Amino acid sequence: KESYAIYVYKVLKQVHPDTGISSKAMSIMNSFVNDVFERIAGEASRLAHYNKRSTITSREIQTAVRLLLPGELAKHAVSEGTKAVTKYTSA
Amino acid sequence: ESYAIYVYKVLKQVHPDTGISSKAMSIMNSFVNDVFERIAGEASRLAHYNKRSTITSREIQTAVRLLLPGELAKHAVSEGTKAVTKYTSA
Amino acid sequence: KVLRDNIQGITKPAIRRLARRGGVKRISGLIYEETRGVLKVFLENVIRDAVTYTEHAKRKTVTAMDVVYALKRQGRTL
Amino acid sequence: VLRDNIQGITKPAIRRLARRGGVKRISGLIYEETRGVLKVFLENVIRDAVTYTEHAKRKTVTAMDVVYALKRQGRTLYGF
Amino acid sequence: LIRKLPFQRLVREIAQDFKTDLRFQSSAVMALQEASEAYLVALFEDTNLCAIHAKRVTIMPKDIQLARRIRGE
Amino acid sequence: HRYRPGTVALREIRRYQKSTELLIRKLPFQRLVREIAQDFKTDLRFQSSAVMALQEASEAYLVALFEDTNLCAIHAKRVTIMPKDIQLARRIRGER
Amino acid sequence: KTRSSRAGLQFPVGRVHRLLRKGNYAERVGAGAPVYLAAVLEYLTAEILELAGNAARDNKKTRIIPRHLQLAVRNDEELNKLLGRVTIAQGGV
Amino acid sequence: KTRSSRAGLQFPVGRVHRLLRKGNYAERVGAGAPVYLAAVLEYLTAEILELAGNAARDNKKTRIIPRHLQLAVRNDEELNKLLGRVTIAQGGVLPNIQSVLLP
Amino acid sequence: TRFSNRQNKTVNYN
DNA sequence: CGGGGGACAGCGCGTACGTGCGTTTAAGCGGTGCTAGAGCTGTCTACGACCAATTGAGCGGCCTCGGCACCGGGATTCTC
DNA sequence: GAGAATCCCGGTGCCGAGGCCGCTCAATTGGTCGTAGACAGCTCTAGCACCGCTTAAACGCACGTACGCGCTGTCCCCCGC
Repeated sequence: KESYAIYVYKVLKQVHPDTGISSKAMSIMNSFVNDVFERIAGEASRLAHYNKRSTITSREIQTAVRLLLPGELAKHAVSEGTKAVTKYTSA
Repeated sequence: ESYAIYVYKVLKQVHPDTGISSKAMSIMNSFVNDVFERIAGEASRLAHYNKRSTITSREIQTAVRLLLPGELAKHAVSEGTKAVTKYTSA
Repeated sequence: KVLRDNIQGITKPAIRRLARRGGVKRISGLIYEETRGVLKVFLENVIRDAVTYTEHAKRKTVTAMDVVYALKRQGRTL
Repeated sequence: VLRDNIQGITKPAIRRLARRGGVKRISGLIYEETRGVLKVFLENVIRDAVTYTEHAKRKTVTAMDVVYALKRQGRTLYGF
Repeated sequence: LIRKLPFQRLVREIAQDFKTDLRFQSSAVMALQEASEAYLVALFEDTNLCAIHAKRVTIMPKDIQLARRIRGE
Repeated sequence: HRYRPGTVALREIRRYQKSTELLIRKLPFQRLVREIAQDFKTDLRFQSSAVMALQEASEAYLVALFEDTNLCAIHAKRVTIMPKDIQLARRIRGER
Repeated sequence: KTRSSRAGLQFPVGRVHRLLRKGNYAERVGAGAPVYLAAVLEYLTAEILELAGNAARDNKKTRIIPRHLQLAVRNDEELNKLLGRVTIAQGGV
Repeated sequence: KTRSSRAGLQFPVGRVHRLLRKGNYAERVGAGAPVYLAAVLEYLTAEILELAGNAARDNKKTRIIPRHLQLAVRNDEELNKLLGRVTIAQGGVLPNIQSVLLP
Repeated sequence: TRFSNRQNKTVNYN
C-alpha cells in the first residue's frame, strides 16, 4: 500500500517511457528503494548520535551518502541533492 | 564512565585470586558495549516489525536466541528468566 | 516405500545443472554428498531464525516476510 | 619519499609477518603484491576516518573515528 | 532449476525439527529456492576457481571444503 | 655450520606465534599513513593512538590473508607462496 | 506549490519526512534532509533504470524484467559492488 | 534499595535503563527489559572471565592480560563464532601449525 | 528527461 | 654467495566420468474439499512516562605496596 | 658427538593496581495521567491433503576415452649466513 510504484512509473516514464516494467521488477524496485532508504537513514542516525545530535540535517545525509555511495555516484548525487535543496530553499 | 567496577565485582566472584590488566579491562569495556548495541539493534528491529511502541522482556528474550549460539543462548535465556522473575518477586 | 526425500530430492541431474550454471566443466562423483550437506547447513541456518521470527509473531504460519528478515541479515554475513 | 615508505615496509618485516602467518617458503614477488593490497585497504579505511573527522569539523583525527571507520567497513577492534 | 516439490518437502522436514508443526506460504518456499540456488551457484564458481588453480578440470570435495572455509568461515 | 633450510623457519614461526608484539616498524608506518591520508585533506593532526589502532588492524588483516593464502598454497601442494595464491584468496574472499 | 514540486522532485517528501519520524531515526529532522534525501533517491533510481531500460531495449523487449535489471546491475561494477549482496529473485546469473 | 540488588545482580540496572532510553531503541521500554539485559550481560561476562582466568593460571599469572582473552575466545568455538569479525589489540594469534609443514 | 549525470561504459545487453 | 631442495614438465596407465539408450517414476497441473488462523475491530485496564525530592553510591584523586618484567648465568635439548 | 639455541632461576626496579575518602549527581521513591496493549469476537482466505492425467525427467547400464596421478629428471631460486 505505502509503495512507490506510482513514483517508479513517473521516473520510468521520465527515463524510458518506451519500456514497460513487470510487477516483479516493480516490486524489486520497491524493495531496492526501501533498502537504500533504511541504509542511509540508519547511518545518518548513528552518525548524529555519535555527534551527540538530536537532529538530522542536510549535512548528516550529505555526509552519510558520501560514506555509503561509490565515489562518482556520491559526488553526482551530492550535487543533485545540493541543487534540489537549493531550489527548494530558494523557493 | 566505565563498567570496570562491575567487571571487578564479577572477576572477584569468579576468580577472587586474580587481577586484571587495565588494557584487558578496556577490552571488556568495548566488548560489553558491542554486545549491548547488537542486542538493542535486534530488539529495535523486532519491535518495528511488530509495530510495537515498546521493548519488553519478550523482545530481548527472543532476540538473544537470535544472537547467541544455541547452548550459550539456552544458558543466557534461562539465566535472564531467573533474574527477571527474582526482580518481579523482589 | 523405503527411501526418504530430504536427501534424495536434491539429485545428480539437478546438481549437474547447477554446476553447469556455475560454469563447472567436470565433477568428481563424490561432490554431491558434500553439497547436500552444505545445503542442509545453509538451509538449517536460515530456517531456524525464520522459526524464531514466527515465534515472536506467535503465529503458526511462516511468511515470506519472515524469510526475508532471516535471509537479509544471514545472507549479507554469508 | 613516503611512497618509497610503502617499499620502506621492508622485506624482512613482511617475512616476520608471514612467519606469524605460519608460512614456510615465499617467492620474491609477494612483497610488492602485499604492499598493493595493504595500500588499498588502508586508503579505504582512512578515507572513511577522514570523512568522520571532517564531519566533526576538527583537524584532529581520533582513534574513535578509526573505530567507526572499521565498524562501517564491517570489522571491529577493541580497547578504545 | 531445482524442483519445488522435493525442495519444499526437505524444507518442511527441517522446519518440523525445530517447531514440529508449521504452515508455510508458497512465497516463502519460492524465496528459499531462490536463495539456495544463488548461494550454491556462487559456491560452485568459487570451487571451480579452486579446481582450476589446482590445475584440474574436475572439481574435488577438497575444493568445496576449502572454498567454504575461506569465504564462509 | 649452516642450519638446513626450514628448521630456522619453523623455530622462528613458533617464536612469532608465541610472541605478541607489533612486527611492523613504527615510524615507517606512521609516515606511510601520514602521506596516504594527505590525498584526502591538507593536514590531519593525527591522534597517535589512532595510528596504533591502524597498525593493529593492518597487522591482523594481513596475517589473516597470509594464513588463508598459505592454505591455498598447501592445497596447490606447493610450499612456495605465489602471488596467484593471493589473487585467488582475495577472489574467494570476495575482496576482488 | 507542494514541497516536491517546489524542489522539482518526483517523490513523496511528506511520506519520507514522516518516515524519518516514524522510524525513530531522530526525534528531530531538519527540513532540507527529507528534500536532500528525495533528490538522491530520484538520482539513484534513474541511473539503474536507464541501464535496465537499455537492457530491455537491447533484448528487444518493452517490459523491464528482473533479468534486465540483473543484467544492468551486474554490468556496472559500481552498482554491482554497491549491490554485491543484493540478490535478484528470478534474476539469472 | 537499588534495583540491581533487588534483582540480585551486579550490573547497573539504572545505567542500562538510561542507556536504552538514550538509544531511543523504541518509544517505550518495559521494566523487565533492562533487568533481563543486565542479567544476560553479567552471565556472558562471567562465562568469558572463567576462560580468561584459566588461561592466566596456565600462564601462572594472577593478572589477566589481553593474550589470555584472545586465547580464551579462540579456544571457545561459541565465542569465536560470536566474535568471528572481532579483533583484539596485542591479542596475537592462537599458536597452531599445519602438520604437513612439519619435517 | 531524467538525465543521468555519470559518464559510464556503454553496454550491449542483447 | 653457495648449495640444496622444491618446482616444473613430460610421460605412462588405469580408472572414473561422460555419453547414449531405454525404462521407470515422480513431478506439474488442475480440482476437491475444509478448517484454521489471520487479520481486523472494539473496549478496558494496567504500565509507563513525567515530575519532584531525597539519599547513597560511584567517580575522581591520592597513596602504598606488591607483582611483573628484564637481565645474567648455567644447564638442557635439539640439529647437523 | 659437538655446538648452538632454548629454558630456568634469582634479583631488582618500576609502575600500576588496589584501597580510601569526599563530593556530586544519579538513582530511587511516590503520585498522576493517558494510551497502548491486551483481550475477545467475527469473517474471510489461504493453506493443507489427495486424486487424475500427461509427459518429461531421472535412473541404470554399458561403452569409450580423457584426465588425473605418479614418477623422474633438470634448473633455478631462496634461504641461510
